[PDB]
Amino acid sequence: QVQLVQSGAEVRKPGASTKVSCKASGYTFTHYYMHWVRQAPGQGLEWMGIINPSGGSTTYAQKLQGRVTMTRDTSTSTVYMELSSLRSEDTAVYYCARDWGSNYVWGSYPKYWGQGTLVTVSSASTKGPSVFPLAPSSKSTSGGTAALGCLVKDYFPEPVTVSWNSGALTSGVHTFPAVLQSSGLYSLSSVVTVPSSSLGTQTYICNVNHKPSNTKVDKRVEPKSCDKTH
Amino acid sequence: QSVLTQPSSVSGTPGQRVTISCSGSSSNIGSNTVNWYQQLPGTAPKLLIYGNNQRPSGVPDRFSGSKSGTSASLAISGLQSEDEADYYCAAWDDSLNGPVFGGGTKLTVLGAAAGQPKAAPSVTLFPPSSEELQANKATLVCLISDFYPGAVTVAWKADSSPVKAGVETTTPSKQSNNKYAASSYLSLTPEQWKSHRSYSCQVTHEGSTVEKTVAPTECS
Repeated sequence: QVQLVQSGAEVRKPGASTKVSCKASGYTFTHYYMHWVRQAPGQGLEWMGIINPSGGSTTYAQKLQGRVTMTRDTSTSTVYMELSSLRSEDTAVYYCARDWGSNYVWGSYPKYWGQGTLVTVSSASTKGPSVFPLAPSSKSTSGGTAALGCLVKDYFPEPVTVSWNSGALTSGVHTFPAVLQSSGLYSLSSVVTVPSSSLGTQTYICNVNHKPSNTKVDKRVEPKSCDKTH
Repeated sequence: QSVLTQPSSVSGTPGQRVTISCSGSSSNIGSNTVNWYQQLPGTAPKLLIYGNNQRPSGVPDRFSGSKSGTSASLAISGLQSEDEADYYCAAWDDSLNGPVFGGGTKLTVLGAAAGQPKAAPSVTLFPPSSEELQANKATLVCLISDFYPGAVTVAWKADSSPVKAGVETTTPSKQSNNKYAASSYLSLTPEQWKSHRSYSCQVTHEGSTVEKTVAPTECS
């Protein structure tokens, strides 16, 4: 199947540039145009341009002409988009998308979309989160459950991901959207509901990633010290 | 400002038919075929309709597209909760010599027409971790889930007295089960956490309050 894997989230200061990559697989790379489309937070889709991986010819959106550059490497099946002289208004999720299969630029349209790369342009300072365990209740009752979790505190900018036990634990996980505090920093929590009877026998680790700051934390969440049962 | 014009919002109840308009000009929709994309929350767009009225494999027949002059329309019959998403029309524009998009329509799916039952929020309140306290900080975390309709207000108490300073609360967000969630955070100094018998998070929903309380020396 067609697969498009993009590079990770980025943060930039105004005036800087950013280069995003899109690694393609599952089809003959040089036989399909690649589009780029961006979406500012809460806003609509904006086409940025298109590149022919055969030969490398490009057509860019008129509004971006002069500061966007698309390129490709046919040996690694990777397409790149570089945007320069960044401003706050360039904050967006940037998508690469394989064309449907047109043999002409005219009438091309994006069909298979990558997962997107969030690029935030801000003068504010980047900050990686602190991660704290949210310990489960010490209660012990037959068939009982307990909530345990991780607090991902004070980061900027978005986004953050949280998994549990490397993605092996998914049942009963609820990761909450972040709050944006008056400080300008975000916080979020992820909680898992699990059997109480087995607390202390099961290992629970939250894997937190904040790519813009290259922060990666894996925090063990254990029963309370005061818990005499688990 | 987008080149094609769509309503910002459309809503319907489960089971009904809704339509989403897309108005353009002779240089785009008037001359060229229309595509539609569906973008579920937190995901990339997927192609929903191409060539005015064609469905890619996997897209159900209850999605249908049409075009008439310089306008196009997406109809969704048998509306389902999972259809809640942003929908975008698109077409080639001969004048601009490139693909153009509509501004997007957020489709919301309401509760059952015959009346969706109220659901009270479930509240979980965590005290500050030992780890955070050792760093000379303290955060109480109030997690609110499974409520309907999707509106709550949150109040915090130190003992029995209101605290407004240090409170940060999210907007409500839709869960996978179609109920709603939110969270609220209370920032305190470790000394403040020590200085009261307890703190409480009080969630009010449709006139009823659900409260949780935590204390610095208990073992809940």
